[PDB]
Amino acid sequence: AAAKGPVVVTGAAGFVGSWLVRKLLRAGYAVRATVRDPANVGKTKPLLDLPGAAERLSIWKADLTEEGSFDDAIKGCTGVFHVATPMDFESKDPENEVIKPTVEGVLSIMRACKEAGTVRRVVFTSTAGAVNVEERQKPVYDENNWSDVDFCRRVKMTGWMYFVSKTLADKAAIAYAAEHGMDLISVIPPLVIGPFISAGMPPSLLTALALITGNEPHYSILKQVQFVHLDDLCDAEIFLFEHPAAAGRYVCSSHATTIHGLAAMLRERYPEYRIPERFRGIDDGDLQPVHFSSKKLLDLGFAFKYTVEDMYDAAIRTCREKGLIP
Ligand SMILES: NC(=O)c1ccc[n+]([C@@H]2O[C@H](COP(=O)([O-])OP(=O)(O)OC[C@H]3O[C@@H](n4cnc5c(N)ncnc54)[C@H](OP(=O)(O)O)[C@@H]3O)[C@@H](O)[C@H]2O)c1
Ligand SMILES: O=C1c2c(O)cc(O)cc2O[C@H](c2ccc(O)c(O)c2)[C@H]1O
Repeated sequence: AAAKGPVVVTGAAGFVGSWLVRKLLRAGYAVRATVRDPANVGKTKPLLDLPGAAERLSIWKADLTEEGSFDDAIKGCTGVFHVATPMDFESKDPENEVIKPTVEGVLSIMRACKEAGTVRRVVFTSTAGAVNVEERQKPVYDENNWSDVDFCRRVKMTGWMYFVSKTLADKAAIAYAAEHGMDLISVIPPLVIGPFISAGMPPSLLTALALITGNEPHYSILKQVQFVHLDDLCDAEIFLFEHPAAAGRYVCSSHATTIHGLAAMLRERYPEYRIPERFRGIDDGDLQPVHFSSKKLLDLGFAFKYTVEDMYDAAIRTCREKGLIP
């Protein structure tokens, strides 16, 4: 058969984007992978080495801060997977340097998609930080819950600008799509764990593996955390792109637990690494999982393939090669 319609993946050199490019290639797609510097071979080479990239992968230069930088890559495509997002959070002007750029970059992508005229559906990768960041945590969250931007700007917890960046970018994309009759899917992943192709530790694996290492500043994140295997997320993003009935936001979380429960699992399953018994900055006593419901996606027929055990087994190995002690 022929390639299943040219699709674009923004941020293809990244943790999520590189794997989605892989999975889209395996699924029979012609993939137009976007990067800020097609010349940085350290970042681009792992993509070109992917199975099937020689025939159906092409690399394009684009930057969310440069208007029109994406028009060429999008022209003639049937779909666009927006995965790139500004990841700088050591800013002194978070607003004009992280927030507005994130919101203006997604809207420019949406504008490019509408003007291309060939795109049938846009898949925006959101984050759980656009759902459950509020003063009083609920026991269950789904695609109808939205983070409280005002509360984020008020208390300015660690990582506040990213949550607000992504929550506004999510709302912006949805509004633009509704105003212009565009078909937009919004996929909400929690902390993503899985293999990686870069030679640098993905940030989400720093958090996921903070209990084996000693990354105590990451303990607060694991307090009440949800996970998804990177492979399941990328599969779900392809599933949602191909299902004609999909529409709107989708939660893509397959596991919810607490720091205590995770430490328990790692103790029993990895006697080799020493797991702390008391975690700095947590202490206290009663923590109950906060669940992210994926019922909308599962109802459409999607099924998760991997367990949290599968996630760490794969994260360990790809890091045991380099980046972590054995
Ligand atoms: N990993 C998780 O746990 C998780 C959970 C929920 C949602 N997400 C979302 O998944 C998506 C991918 O994130 P990630 O985990 O894979 O982190 P990542 O590896 O840092 O990927 C981010 C990508 O965005 C690109 N990027 C940054 N600024 C850009 C710009 N101005 N123009 C074009 N590209 C730019 C980066 O390319 P450069 O190499 O050139 O900087 C980078 O490849 C994000 O939208 C994230 O919010 C991730
Ligand atoms: O994007 C996300 C993210 C990320 O990209 C990088 C990183 O290092 C940690 C992260 O954690 C976020 C998160 C997970 C579970 C939640 O309950 C929540 O509110 C937020 C996640 O959404």
